[PDB]
Formats: sequence, C-alpha cells, structure tokens
Amino acid sequence: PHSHPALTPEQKKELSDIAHRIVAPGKGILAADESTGSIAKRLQSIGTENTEENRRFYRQLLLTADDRVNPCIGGVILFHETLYQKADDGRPFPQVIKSKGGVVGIKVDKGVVPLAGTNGETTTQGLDGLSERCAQYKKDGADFAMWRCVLKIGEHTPSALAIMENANVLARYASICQQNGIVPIVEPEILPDGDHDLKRCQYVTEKVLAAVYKALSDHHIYLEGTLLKPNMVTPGHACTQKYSHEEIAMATVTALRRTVPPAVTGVTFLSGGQSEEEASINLNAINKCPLLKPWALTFSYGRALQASALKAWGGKKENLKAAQEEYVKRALANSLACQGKYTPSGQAGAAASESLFISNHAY
Amino acid sequence: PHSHPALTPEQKKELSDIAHRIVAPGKGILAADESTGSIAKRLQSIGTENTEENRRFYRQLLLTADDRVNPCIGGVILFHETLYQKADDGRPFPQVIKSKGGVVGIKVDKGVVPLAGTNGETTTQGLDGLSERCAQYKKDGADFAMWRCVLKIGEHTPSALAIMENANVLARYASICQQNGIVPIVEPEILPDGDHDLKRCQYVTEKVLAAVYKALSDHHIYLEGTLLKPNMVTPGHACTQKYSHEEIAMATVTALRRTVPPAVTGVTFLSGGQSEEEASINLNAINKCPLLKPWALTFSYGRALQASALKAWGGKKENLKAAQEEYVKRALANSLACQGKYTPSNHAY
Amino acid sequence: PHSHPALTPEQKKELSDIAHRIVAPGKGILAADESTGSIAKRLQSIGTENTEENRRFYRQLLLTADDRVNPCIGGVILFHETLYQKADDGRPFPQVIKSKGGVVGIKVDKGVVPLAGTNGETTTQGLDGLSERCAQYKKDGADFAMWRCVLKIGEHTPSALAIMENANVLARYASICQQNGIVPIVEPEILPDGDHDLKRCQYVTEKVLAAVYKALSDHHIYLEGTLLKPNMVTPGHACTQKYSHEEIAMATVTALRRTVPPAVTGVTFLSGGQSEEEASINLNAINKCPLLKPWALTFSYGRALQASALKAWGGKKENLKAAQEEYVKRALANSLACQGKYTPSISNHAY
Amino acid sequence: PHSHPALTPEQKKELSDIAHRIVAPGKGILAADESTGSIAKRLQSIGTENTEENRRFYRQLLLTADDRVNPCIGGVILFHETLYQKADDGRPFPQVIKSKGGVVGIKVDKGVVPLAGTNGETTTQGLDGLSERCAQYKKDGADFAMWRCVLKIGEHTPSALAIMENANVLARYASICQQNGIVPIVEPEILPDGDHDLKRCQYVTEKVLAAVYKALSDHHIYLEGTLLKPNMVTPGHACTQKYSHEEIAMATVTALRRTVPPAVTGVTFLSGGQSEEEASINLNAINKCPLLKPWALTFSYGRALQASALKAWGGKKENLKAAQEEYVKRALANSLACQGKYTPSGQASNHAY
Repeated sequence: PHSHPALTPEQKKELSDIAHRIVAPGKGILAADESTGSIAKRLQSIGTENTEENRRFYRQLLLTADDRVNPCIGGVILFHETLYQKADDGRPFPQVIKSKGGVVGIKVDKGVVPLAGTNGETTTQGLDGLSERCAQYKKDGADFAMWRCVLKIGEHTPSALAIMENANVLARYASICQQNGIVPIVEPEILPDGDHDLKRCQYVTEKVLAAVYKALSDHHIYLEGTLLKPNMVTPGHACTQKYSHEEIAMATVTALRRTVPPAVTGVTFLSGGQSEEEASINLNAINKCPLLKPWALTFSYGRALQASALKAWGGKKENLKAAQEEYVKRALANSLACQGKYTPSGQAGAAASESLFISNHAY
Repeated sequence: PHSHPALTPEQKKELSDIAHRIVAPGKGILAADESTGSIAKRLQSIGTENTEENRRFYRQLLLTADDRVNPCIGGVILFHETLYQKADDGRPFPQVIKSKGGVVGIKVDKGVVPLAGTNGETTTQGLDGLSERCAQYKKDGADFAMWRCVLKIGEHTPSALAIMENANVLARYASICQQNGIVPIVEPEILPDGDHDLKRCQYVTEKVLAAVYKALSDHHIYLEGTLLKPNMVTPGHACTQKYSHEEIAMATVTALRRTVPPAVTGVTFLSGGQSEEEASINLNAINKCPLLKPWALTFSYGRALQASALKAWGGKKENLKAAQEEYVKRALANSLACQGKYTPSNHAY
Repeated sequence: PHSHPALTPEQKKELSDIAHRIVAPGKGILAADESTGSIAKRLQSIGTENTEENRRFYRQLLLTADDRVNPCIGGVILFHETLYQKADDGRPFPQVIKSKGGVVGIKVDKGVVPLAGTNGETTTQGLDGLSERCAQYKKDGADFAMWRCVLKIGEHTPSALAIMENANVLARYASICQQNGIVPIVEPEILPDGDHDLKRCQYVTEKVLAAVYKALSDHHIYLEGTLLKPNMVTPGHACTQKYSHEEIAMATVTALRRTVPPAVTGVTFLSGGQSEEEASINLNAINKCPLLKPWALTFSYGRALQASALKAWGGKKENLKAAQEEYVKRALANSLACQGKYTPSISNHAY
Repeated sequence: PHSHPALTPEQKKELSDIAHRIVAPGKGILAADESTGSIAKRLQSIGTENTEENRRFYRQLLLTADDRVNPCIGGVILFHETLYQKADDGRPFPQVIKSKGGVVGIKVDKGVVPLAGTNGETTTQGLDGLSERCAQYKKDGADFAMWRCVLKIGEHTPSALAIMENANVLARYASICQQNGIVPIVEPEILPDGDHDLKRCQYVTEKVLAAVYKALSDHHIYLEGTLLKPNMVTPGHACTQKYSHEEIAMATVTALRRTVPPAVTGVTFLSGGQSEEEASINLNAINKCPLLKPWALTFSYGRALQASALKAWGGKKENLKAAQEEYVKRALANSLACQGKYTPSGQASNHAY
C-alpha cells in the first residue's frame, strides 16, 4: 500500500523514449537473434555449414541492406555472438544498426526448461547474473532486450502452473531490465501447434495475457517502458476449419483490447511459423480492424523476414545482392502492413508463400 | 485451458449496447440511489422528515426535470424503493426515465461488512439471491446495476486481503448481473480520507484496479458489457500539499491507462465528496488530458449533481422549479465536462 | 506484515474448547441438518408425507435415543427449522442434545449457485447477514456451524476458478463464524461422481485442501477453532478399477498429512453416499492407517447414520423403538470406527 | 485437475529415505557451507588468512572430529569448493562424512538480489543450469541441497511481492532438486533484525510459511522428500520487551503447527545469530513444548556449532585438538536438545499465541 519508486522520472523517460522509437509509425523489428543451434537448422536448409564466419556473413547481409529498409526497421534483435561481431569494414554490428536509424536489441534468456509435474510444459531460465549482463549490454550498444516463454494449447495445457510461473519469470526479467536502462520486450508465445480452432486460441491468449499484466503489476513494471511480443490469434496449424484474414485480425485485436493496458507502448507480433506473405497480410488486416487500438501494432519477425533471403543467398557470397533484395522486399511490405497500407501484387515467389511452421520451435 | 461460453453472441450484444448507450458522447449518470439511511443526513440538513413521500417527491423532482437534461443523462441509478414508485401523474419512475432517453439502473449491494483481522477494512455483501433479484429488476425496467466496494488509504491499508476480497466479490456480482441481461457497473472506491498525497493515491488506485481486472478475467467477465466507477486520483482530504486540476487529471488518466483494458466500454467517475464545481472542473481536465484514452470518461454523480438542488428544495413543494433548475445546471455542466468543453513531463507520474 | 488481532485470547479459548469437545476421543457428529427439499425424497421412499410434524417426529426420534449414543455423539447438526422445534416433553431440541452431552450445530449456507463460464460448476451462497444470524443462533444454543461447498471431478473440473472461489467463500464464512463464538466446520466436498480412479481423487483432494488452507490463512482464520469436513479419498462411484479399504485409508490419510496443518483440531468425514457399513469400515481403516495423524479423525455422517433408522421407522409411530435401535447401532459402530476398534464381526510411496 | 506424476514411486522412496536419515532421532545438521566471502569475516576475526588451504584445514577439523559426533550429525552441508577437497589421508570429504554416518549436502543458491520497487527487499537467484548442477552433485556424493531466501520485518516488509516471489523461487528450486534425486531443504529465513516483538515475528512467520507451502503445492513438490529450515520465532534484536525460552518455544511450535503439513519430514532450525548456548536451550525448549509436533524438530546450525571451535583454533595447527573439542561439545549438546534431553549439566497459556 506504500510506493517505493522502482524508477526515477529520468529513468522512465529514457525507457519510454526507447520503446517509442522502436515502434515508430511504419517501423518494425528484425529478429535475427537465433542461437547457433537454431540458426544451424536454417543454414542446413541451404547446404551452408554452420560456422562462425557463415553466421557473421549472413547477419552482415541483413544488417547492411540498402537504405530503403531504414524507415522500415525500428529495431534489430541480435544473439550474444552477433552483438560482438563486425562487418567487413570493421564496424561493430551495433554501430551498423544505429547508423541506419535502428535501435539495438539483445536476447537474454537462456532457453526453456521442463516444469516437473506437467504434461510437457516449460518455463524459461536466464535470470542469474542478468543485472550485470544488462549493464554490460547497455554499455555495448543495446537499448532493449528479448526473453521468450513458450506455452502450448492442448487438453490440459496451458496449465495453471505454467501460466503463473511463466508470467512471473517474465515479470522478473522485465524488472531487472528496467533497472539497467533496457526496454524489455515481453514474449509469452502460445504455439500454433495443434488442431484447436480460432476461438480456442483467442480464449487461451486472453487468459495468458491477463496473467502476464497482473504479474507485471505485482512486480512494479513500468508498462510505457515495455513492449509486448505476442502470438497473433489464429487457429491451430492442424485445424480443419478455415478462417479469413479479417477474422484472424478481429480475434487478435479483440483479445488484446481485453487484456493489454493502453499504457503499453506497442505490440510487436511474432510470425510464429506463418509464411512471409501470410504474416504481412495478417498484420495488415490487424491494422485495418475497425476496433480502437491504443497501441502501435507492428512486427518483430524472425522467419517471416528471412525466408526468401536465406533461399536467395544459398550460402554463395555471389548471391549477396539477390539475397539482400528479398529481405528488403519483405521489410517494405511489413512496413506498409503495420500501417494498413499493404496489398500484395504477385511478386515474391513460392519462397514467400511456403509455410515456415516448425513443431516446438526453439531459438 | 478450455472455454465454456458464459454468454451467447446475443447476450453479449445486448450488454454491449446497453453499456454504450449509458456513456454515449456527452452523457453521464445521475446517481439517485441513496437508501433511507444514507439520505437521512441530507434531509436532516434541510429540516425535512425522512418519509417515503418526501423521498418520492424529491426523486420525482429530479427525474421530471425539464428536457434540457435529456442529452446530459444517459442513465439514472435508483434505490429499490424508488424503482417501484410513481410520479403524481401515475407514470412509474422507470417509465419517466426512459421517456427522457435514459437507461434505468438499480443499486443491488447490501452495504459493507467488517473484515476480521484488518484495521477497520471492509468487503461488501449482497450476493445471496442476487440472480433472482436481477431477473426481477430486469423485468421491471432496469438494464444496469450498481455495487459499491470501499477501500481506505492508511498506514497498513488497503491490505492484500482487502484488495483481493473486494476484487473477487465485485467479479461475482459482475458475473451474476451479466447472466441476467444487466450491465454491471464495477465500483472499487478508494476513499479520499487521510493526509496522503497524489502519488500515494495514484499508486494505490493502480494496484486496486489491476487486482479488479485480474479478478474480472478469472471470473470470465465480458468487459465490453461493463462500466468502471472509480474514484478520480486525488490527494487525501487532509493533505497539506496542493495540486492543480491538470495534475489530478494527469494522475487519474495515467492510472487508468496502466490498468483498464481498452475493451471496457466506459469509466463513470464517482464525485466522492468533491463539490459540484470541483467535480465538474476535474472531469473536464481529465477529458482535456493530452494522453490517449480508449474509453469514455464521464460521470456517475450522486452528491455532485444534487447539492444545490436539495438546498433549493428545502423540502418545500413551492421550491420545485427552483430546485430542478439547480440540478439542470449541474447536468449541463458535467455534460460539457465529459467532453472537455466546460469552463469553471508525464514521466513524473 | 502487520497483525490486527481478529480474536482475543478469551475468544480463542472458547472456540478451541468447543472444537475439542465435538471431536473428543470416540465421538463424532450426527448430521440431521437436511432441509425440506433434501429430506423430501428421503421421507418419500418410505411413503411418509413431508410435513412439519413428521420431520419433527423423525428428528425427535434420533435426538432422544437412549444414553448409549451419548459417548458416540460429540455434536449434532440441525437445520434452522429443527433448532426451534420441541420434543413431546416441551423441551427445545437444542436442550435435548446438550443434556445428552452433545454440542449443538446449525447449517448456515444457502445452497449452491452456478458459476457462469464453467462446465456446471458451483460456488455457495449465504454470507449476507450471516453475522447477525450467527449471533442469534449462538444465543439460541448453537456453538458450531456447517457450510457446504461442492466440487466435481470431470474432464475439465474442478477448474481453477471453482477451487479459488469455493476456498474463498469458505474462508469468509469461517471468519464471520469465529467473530460470533461459533466454531466453523469447513466443508469442501469433492463429489464421488464419475469414473475417475483413486489416484485422481487423491490428487484433486490434495489441490483443493491446499487452496482451502491458504485461503483460511489469507483471511486470518484461527485453525484451532475450526474443524474440517472433507470427502474421504475414494475411487469414483463408477470407477471400473476396484480398491481395498486399506488403499482408501492410505490415500485419505496421505492427502490429509500433505495439506492439513496440525493446528486443525479435527477432521469429520462426510459419508458421501457410502453405505452405512462401508462408511464405518473405511473410517476404521483410516484410523488404523500406519501413518501419523496429528488430528482426530472422526465422522460427520448424515445418510450413513440414518439409512436403517429411516427404513425401520417407515413413518409409523409404533416403530419408534425399532428405528432408534438401528440408529444406535450405527452410532456405536462409528464410535468404535473413529478409534480403529471397529470390527463387523507398507510402500506408501505409491501414493 | 489432472495429475502428471513428477516422480515415480522409486524416486519418492529415495527422497523420503534420505530426508528421514538426515533428521533421525538425536541427529541434526552441521552447516559448514560458508562461501569464501562469508567465511572471510570469520577468519580475520581469528587472525587467519583466507586461503583455500586454510579453509580446507578448518573444514577438515570439523569433519574429522572423533566418533562422538556420529550419532549427533545426520547431515553436513558443504560449499562447492569443499565438496571436492580431500582430507590429509587423501579421502574425499564426502567420503569422510559418509563413513561417519552422515549424509552430504550442498548449497546451490547464488545469493540474494534486490527486488526493484521494494524497501530494500530481495529474492534469490541460482536456478540457471541448476538441473545439470544437481545431477553432477548427486553423482559426486551429495544427497540434499540448501537454498536461502531472506525476508525482513520492517514498517512495510515483508511485502506481498517479496513473500510471493521468494516462495515461488523456493518451489522452483525444490522441483529441480527432486527431479535429480536431491532432497531440497527449503530455507525462508526471516531475519531477527529490528525492534519488533514476539507476536510480530510469529505473525510474519505464519504468513510466510503458509505462502511457502501453497507454492510447493502449486509446483507439485513431494513434501515427504523435503525438509524445512526456518528461523525460530523470537523477538527482534532491538526489542525492549523480554521473553523466556518457553515463550519462544511456544510461539515457534504454534507457528509451525498452523502452517507446516505433517507430511514434511523434518524442521531444521537455523541459529540466526543466537549464541551457541542460546540456540541449544531454545531448541531444547522447543522439543519440550507440550503441543503435538508431527515432524522432527532438530538443528541445521552454522555459527551455533562453530563459534567456539573457530576461536579455539585461532588458525594454529597446535590448537586442532582443542578446536575440535569445542565443536564436539556443541554437537553433543544440540543432539540432546533435538530430543528435549538437554540440561546445563553434563549429559545428565496457549491461547495467548
């Protein structure tokens, strides 16, 4: 019943300013924070050996695309390794990102771990020494962070324990971040896995998000200095019943309106396995949904921004331009999508139409 | 993890429609839902015997005010007794209210009760047989209800227990109402008593509202079919620090923005002891606050709409027109206020 | 983090002394707190009109059995109506009970109500004006109360909401009772309905009781001044797998040891539809279970104490003695049962 | 409402057997799990350099005490470093402990961290990679673990957030331990600092423990395979009012009876700064308390078992015998205390709470 200010007005300002810059109108987030074990699978789909140099090269390819992506990218999330790598000109990647008007982000969680007594459910670890890590990342160029919690829809999931524990750990993570001048992006991802329908996903998403913001309140989190990275509300990947984009957008915006306080600066949707085109189209429909939306609705895509790029590159240093071009095309589409001004034409081959779904995704 | 629809699409539409009509642009709520005991002091201040007839005449006086109040009043809350009384011309009060474009509401709680083991804190009773009562009230003209929970800012209050229990009972009340086609207005009033400052009130209000909406979610409440009746964020009555109306507005809107889901159809502020003018000026500042507000910000005033009217009446029928005129002026004042058209570093919140 | 004493040392002593008397060694509770609607089908099975006089006569029949039942009955629970009725000698029933060494109890809940948004789940009502009711009941001879919450095991039940809400209302009820010198018996009954097995019931019972006691703590409830009336841990009524009395006893005692604080004065098991013999045999097994039990483990039986009595009566005044005889038999059987002395004649890590 | 067994019958048995062995009648726990930083203050108090060899020597001094301590010590908690050191004869310390009839324990938390938005309150870290650490410790001789959470009594503490968060992290720690065959000792220490009285501490202890067990239930913790290491219920250090040992015992036992399920195998009290003699007398009074106690009530002392031994040693090898004699005396005293058979001699109301 007594207030013990977690942050000073100056601290709040810095966080709010950072959060707003990332989701500035027309802008979204490039998520290239895949771990070595997670990116390896992608490099493998193109016969490219998962080496530190190939990873460096691939990341450089995305971070150094032409200036057309500048207005489209508000932030770029990187994995620890990449944050300390340098482009061919010797410029540290964080400096490369900043020079293009983007805010630098860092993934800080240490992956998921099983919750004993549950049916295959997990929570996420990574709080140990997080404060010191954030202080150092901040000094090295990062202004926001990423932490992923994973929930699954099933006959007995997500369970009461899974929802409570994951909401709590996200709150702890957000608290530590804000104490170090870092904007935490809260990611409580509900996997698309399963044959449940649209209304089922909407129900679970509303329950999960209510638990998340209650936890953030109990932990004294400054919402204006945070961002939310939720799954869009969609039917399960194996659901028979089909839905239009307008329906997906309606269920998504409705779930958010019922749980996300206006104070939250912005919502950066994860692609979650959708194709590059599907992610852009759904994001566009969301921004066009008639209902009132008090927060920026944009993107934080990993797979949905790199599909065509990875294929065009193929691990060949000579396919640089071609690869970068595919990325730029998806960044422009999503930049329009988060403004509701996107309308597919006919370009972007089958690559941008292929399902990027991966059962129990981990990165 | 599995859904069991509490409401059908038709029931949702009905609740949502009712909620939106009550807080439509420029409209607010007249709260004339005082019980015999709660109206006693006010009547005694004007030397008027607390009889059912005088109460009827007084309520009739407010409900029959001229058509100027029509665009100002979206809803009128009544106490059980008044819901079944008639005007001199024979028209049931509910009919009078509806003929003027207003939605009829009914106070359904049965007062506060002490919470053992706390420092003077309370919860509210009234859930027993509430479903049957709501069905009966609906049949008799009411479309929304009122339930008041009371919290106080003190050295050790509001306690975790008080916050949890009051939020839970509000959710129970909300669930029962929605099952009977009644839009529940949730009122978690934090009293202004004490010498605490603005920051303290904002902090406690944010914690209480966060608890309220988590409870509403746990009980599967359809937010679009509800309204929130909170205290504005202000310093305690005995606080020696002074604040401007703009600071009160900033603290109020910030608190709401951090806890009230956009899906909530509207916020109808209680006057909580503020004067008629103060309540209007504050509501006006709240609506002019630069921050984005996804919900209607209007009034649900009891005292702040009746002060001057009650005084002008003095319990004398000859003062009918004089009294109604006072009420009409406040109805017009607050209607402009809920639109920010009434004339008398956000990081720091 | 700051205490605001809900009860004084004197009030605590009163509640603790009452709770202990009810569950004193070898003693249990006769639950004759059925309402007109719940006793309806009961009297209906014996072709007896459901009138006030017949209900009065039947209650009189049980309450005035010979002194043999005295050491078997620590308490008797009555419904409002019966608390104000009198025996043929003009003595109010509360006095009849007390003169026989029993404590008088009164059922105070107002029945269950549906929880919207759940699959047929309920919570219970009756808190409105409960304090004034308790104050009056106290003056009229009652020293403890009964409040029943109902939970069911199903595909998605009991849900988080049902557990939380029922736990919370029981706490509110307990709080109000203790403020009026009435010992609250907390009854979070998990129905035996369904085909679930023993382990499932144990799991749900453990989770419900943990929720119940956390709620009692949040509401500042004085445990020594309360009693617990739970369901025994048993397989579902329609469970294909079969179990022994020893298995039921082990699951029951294990669930209690993992959730019920030692401070709780006693556990008074409900019969829950079990036959008179089964209820007694299981209670005996429970008391013989080779695990430590820091609280009295007795009975609070309604149906399992009246089944044979009701039948022997048949609604005829001439069968008075025969009917009481059957009741006495079940009273003696269960008195021995709560001591593990009843006879009709390890690997606890699996739980 | 559906069970998904965290443990098999075999796993439960292993955990239960270990827990009972630790708190067997007459036995307690020697807490020698001080880190280099925490043990630094104790070495400079006796003019001794804080080196790995000096710590090894000291730990060896306590661990190799004569067989008189065998029936007194059911378990010995060590710090990571010590778990991998060897006695002069080359025997690994865990082997020395085991051969004397003791169970080996390991401290696994990584210290406290500040909780933002609170008045100086903290939670505890150490969950990251804990499962792998436990598997390794189990393989290397440890059968139980220690994790310390710290709460403080003040004008606005312990706060709801602090209570909830610390209870939740203890549950996570307990869950990971049990998955790896390690018996978790849950330690929700409420510091004695402050001028609060006995009633205040009892109230806070009751609220904290209720939260702890609700969290353990939510996380499906197997209570029979756990132990509790709480603070005794006592007045604050700066409390003007004075209390007898019988009152402290009554307040402590009452608080435990109102919150700790009988399934919990044992309660091992921390000395929390009390003197060696004070800790023994209180432990004895606790065991003599008239109320029924369904769990073993013994000790898990660090300072209350090493105070004199450390002083007698003074960092000189010539005092090895004298230093061990001081430790042995406290082990014998507390062994009797956890049985209520302790007397100064040589081995020879209730509703107001």
